[PDB]
Amino acid sequence: VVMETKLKILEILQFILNVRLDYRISYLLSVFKKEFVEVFPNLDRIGEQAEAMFGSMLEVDDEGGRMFLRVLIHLTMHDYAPLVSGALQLLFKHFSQRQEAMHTFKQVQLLISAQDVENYKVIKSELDRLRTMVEKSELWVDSENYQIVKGILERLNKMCGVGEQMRKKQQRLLKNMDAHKVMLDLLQIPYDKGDAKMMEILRYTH
Amino acid sequence: IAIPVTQELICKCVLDPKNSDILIRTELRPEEVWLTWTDKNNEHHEKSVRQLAQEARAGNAHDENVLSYYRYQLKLFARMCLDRQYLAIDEISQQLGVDLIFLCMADEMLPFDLRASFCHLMLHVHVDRDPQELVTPVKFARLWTEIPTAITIKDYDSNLNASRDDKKNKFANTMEFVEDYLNNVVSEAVPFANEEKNKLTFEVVSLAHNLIYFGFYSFSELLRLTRTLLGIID
Repeated sequence: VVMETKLKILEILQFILNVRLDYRISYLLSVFKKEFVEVFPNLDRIGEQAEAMFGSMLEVDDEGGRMFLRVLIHLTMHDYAPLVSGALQLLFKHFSQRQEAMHTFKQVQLLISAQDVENYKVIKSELDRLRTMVEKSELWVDSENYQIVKGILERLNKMCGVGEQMRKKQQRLLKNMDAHKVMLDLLQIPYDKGDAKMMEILRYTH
Repeated sequence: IAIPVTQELICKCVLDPKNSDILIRTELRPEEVWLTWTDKNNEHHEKSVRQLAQEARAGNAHDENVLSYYRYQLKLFARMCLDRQYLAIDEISQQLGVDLIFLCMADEMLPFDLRASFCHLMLHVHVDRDPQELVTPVKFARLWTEIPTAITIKDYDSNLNASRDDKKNKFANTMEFVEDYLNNVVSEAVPFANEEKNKLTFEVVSLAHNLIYFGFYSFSELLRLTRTLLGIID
């Protein structure tokens, strides 16, 4: 039980670190927007801010990161293999904060155009509806639910768009919207052979 | 891993009203909760859970036996509500609400094992349902308008709250209880000494983990909880 609770705490700490990275990316985006609006309603100032943000308040422990390191080292000595693996991974990732932050920032998407905002909104709505329908799979394994699913699939297919310049942006937005996970989860839905609507929606998803 | 077929069969068989006698019924009355159970004979006995715990500590055999039966019934209910089996989750939720489970959970006079069973039931029944879903801590697509000129911890928490779907939080009391329990545990000289307390600690930490992965906590609350968790570990 001690090992299980320690592993759960390790997972919680990993989630906390991920949230801290998200906050750092948000801080970088805000600084960039402020600089851009001020200069064009500079690089040294934003670079200094980015360097300074890295370690006070965004500290995992009140000891300045020491306590995290001691805890990880102590956990690494336990016999439980999953706990040791988690501790080693956290220790290795603790000293690569700047690299991870820059890697995450390099993949930031803005969606400035109004068309981009509309695409994001419609795609988010369609994905949310599709995921909600997928969750209640048993309700429609064997009604208007099939029509709604088909309409959502057709709307997404239209949203894919045409043209390489637009197709690249659409694919990037879809990848950033976690559509692959929901689509594959739908593909994993249990099915009964001989339901024509079911193979139709499967072909649309494919 | 839950087995849908046998789980559904057992749900149908056990929850049949004709088998309502074999299950102890807990009712909240003015605010204390009373357990009512039918013995092997056609006789009904109702007693307060606090009284049951008191006499079990005293050494009464029947009271301890019925408490153990209730604990195992709670464990069976929690197992029945695994992997989002709604046919039983709805029945348990109607029979056992959030307020009653929280009341049974917070009280310390009750035995630790029963509290752990209640925590497991809460995790498997109410925490994991349709409104709750996994949320990615990091998002790559960010709208230009939504970016604020000045960003702080409070502003980030406000943005997360705006992103949250349900304005009303049904687990705020549960979150406060979890925070208080973890603070008390870290206050202890030996974080993991008592076997009984270890089970309850495991249940509460699992509940906290599942709530965190569901986006119920804010960044400031997570940062505050980080220190307590680290102190718990060492």
